[PDB]
Amino acid sequence: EVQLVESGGGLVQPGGSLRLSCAASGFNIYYSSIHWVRQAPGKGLEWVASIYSYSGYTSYADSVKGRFTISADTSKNTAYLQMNSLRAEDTAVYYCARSFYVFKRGTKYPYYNYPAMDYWGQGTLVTVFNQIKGPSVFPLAPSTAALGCLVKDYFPEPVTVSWNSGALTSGVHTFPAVLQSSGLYSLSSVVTVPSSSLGTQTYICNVNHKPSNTKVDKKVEP
Amino acid sequence: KKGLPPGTLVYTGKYREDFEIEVMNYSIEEFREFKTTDVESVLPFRDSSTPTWINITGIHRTDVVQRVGEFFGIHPLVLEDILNVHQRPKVEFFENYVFIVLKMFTELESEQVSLILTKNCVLMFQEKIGDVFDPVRERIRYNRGIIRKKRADYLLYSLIDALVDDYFVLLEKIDDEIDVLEEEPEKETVQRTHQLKRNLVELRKTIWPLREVLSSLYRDVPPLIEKETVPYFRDVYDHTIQIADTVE
Amino acid sequence: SDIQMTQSPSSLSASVGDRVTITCRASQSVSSAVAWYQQKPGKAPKLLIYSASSLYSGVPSRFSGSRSGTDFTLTISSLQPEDFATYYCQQSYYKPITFGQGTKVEIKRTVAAPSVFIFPPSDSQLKSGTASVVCLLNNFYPREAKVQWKVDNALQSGNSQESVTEQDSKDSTYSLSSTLTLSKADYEKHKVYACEVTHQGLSSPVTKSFNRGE
Ligand SMILES: [Cl-]
Ligand SMILES: [Cl-]
Ligand SMILES: [Cl-]
Repeated sequence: EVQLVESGGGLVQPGGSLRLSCAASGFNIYYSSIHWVRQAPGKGLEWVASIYSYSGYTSYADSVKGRFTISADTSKNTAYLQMNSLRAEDTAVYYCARSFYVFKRGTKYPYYNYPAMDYWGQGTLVTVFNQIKGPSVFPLAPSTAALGCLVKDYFPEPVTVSWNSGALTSGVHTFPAVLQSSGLYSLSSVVTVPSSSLGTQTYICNVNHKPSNTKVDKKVEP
Repeated sequence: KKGLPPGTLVYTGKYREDFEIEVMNYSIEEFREFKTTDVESVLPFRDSSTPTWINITGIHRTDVVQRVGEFFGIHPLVLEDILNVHQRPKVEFFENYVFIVLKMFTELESEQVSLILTKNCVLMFQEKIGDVFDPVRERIRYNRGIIRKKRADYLLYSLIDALVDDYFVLLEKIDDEIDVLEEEPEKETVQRTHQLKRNLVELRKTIWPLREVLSSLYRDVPPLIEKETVPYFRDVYDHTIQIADTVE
Repeated sequence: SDIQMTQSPSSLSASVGDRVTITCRASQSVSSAVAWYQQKPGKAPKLLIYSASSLYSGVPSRFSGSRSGTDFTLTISSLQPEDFATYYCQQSYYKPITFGQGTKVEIKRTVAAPSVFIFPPSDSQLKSGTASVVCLLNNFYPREAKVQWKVDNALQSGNSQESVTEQDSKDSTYSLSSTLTLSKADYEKHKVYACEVTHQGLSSPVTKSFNRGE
């Protein structure tokens, strides 16, 4: 019955702005406390902001304070996160969540539990960028056999790699990207293959960088 | 609040003129006081090694009540009771703080005053400027008695003691004004006299819930009040029971 | 002045049927205002436990939480396949709200030594003025490994970056790449390129090397 669905995530530049929305169903946001929590690639959960919607009282992590504004539209039943003064460290999956607490009033020793987050949306990806740049792709040639592609010098993430257009998935390892001192990403994808197949079986890596609309097929031979 | 569900933070009182925060932080060696409208400058006393009295006047600023409350770890249902100024005096015990709601009388006027005792602060929440706590201010400032050598539990005692002494002075003052008006038969004097008698009636109603609060603060006290401070709370309680009723 | 929530361990390995214990320590008293969340790859966190020990509606009873002062424990009495995941603790006593670092519960398996492969830079890459030499350690366990680079018997520092996979779904192993980046000019000055690998699975170090020129 209760659902939170986030939307509005995409590409944004410093100088730019982005508005995320969290549409609530099965309950009225008016009498609720709504939160934004974010997760940077490969990292933990970080609280960003909260709104007590009845009074419009807002709370912010020091890392976003003065850059992000949280709000609630109590006629659309929707909360918003307005992102300004974007920085590279804002790149993350953003989640919306509702909190609840359990209580009984009365006596000298009231039973008051502190809030937890019961309902979460599935998150929206925000990618901060200066320039979009497609990758250069290089063979990692074989000489029981390993061969690969080095996918160098792209921005932003992500890049996907497939092998023989998805016919080869076993023994495939595509590493997480590293950020180079150039401020550009690099990754390799490798596959182990029976040596017997090389000479006979063709090995092509299919590289897709959606931010730059770049698809690259590199044949990899000995 | 009849329509509103549990947990709704709304001020229900009539005072929306004044807003100020007043801090007094003290130790055996020194004290410091200031007034501000900047809530960010009082938050660091949460972690103070020496006792602090934080006085927030104008709970109509529910944004300031929420800010302080959430930083100091005060549960939202306690913040709801601070803002709801139409309730019977009471004391509630939590693991890290004591919550007390009292009436303060100060042309007779009533306001609700809330007190939160933590291990190192008394947070005091008032509706309007003006109180009965000047004598405690004066003892901190000029190092009179033992307040500067004691912890925040003794600060709580000192504030409640000032309130109780003022209460008993006040209703002696009201009895005297009533006796004079009765020696005085003009329409204004009669209606005034009847007004002062109704005021005295409301004053004496408040002794019952106050005695409940004072009783809880000296009988099986929780750990935030030290054994050595209990006898002071017992003296405030004892002062309320002196002229006892008789059946004969 | 934020409350810190120190969660341990960052990762642990377990089998189905194990009792698993995850700890969180608050820097100050947070009373019982601690919750625990599970998260699987690509999915939102799910509430398991609130106020330190209350089981959330619909959560299996093999999850329990307890408190001792500022120490908080999540216990999985008998680990099931669906419980391999990341867990987070959260305090909601003070604002701002603070999360633990997380604990990844991984699949225990036997030690497996890496197979090591070295790749020289392509001719294609050298044309643009950079040379990347790639060292691959494939299908090993556990995660800890060391790679040292040597160019003509000179130990390389500050010019390599490493990347590691998450545990494979089929074999529960990791793989790792170390990439040595040189200018073309520097790559063409030296002859022998070697990476040296140490791993719990290896009784002595493994070196793969090539001579520039083949
Ligand atoms: Cl596409
Ligand atoms: Cl005494
Ligand atoms: Cl611990």
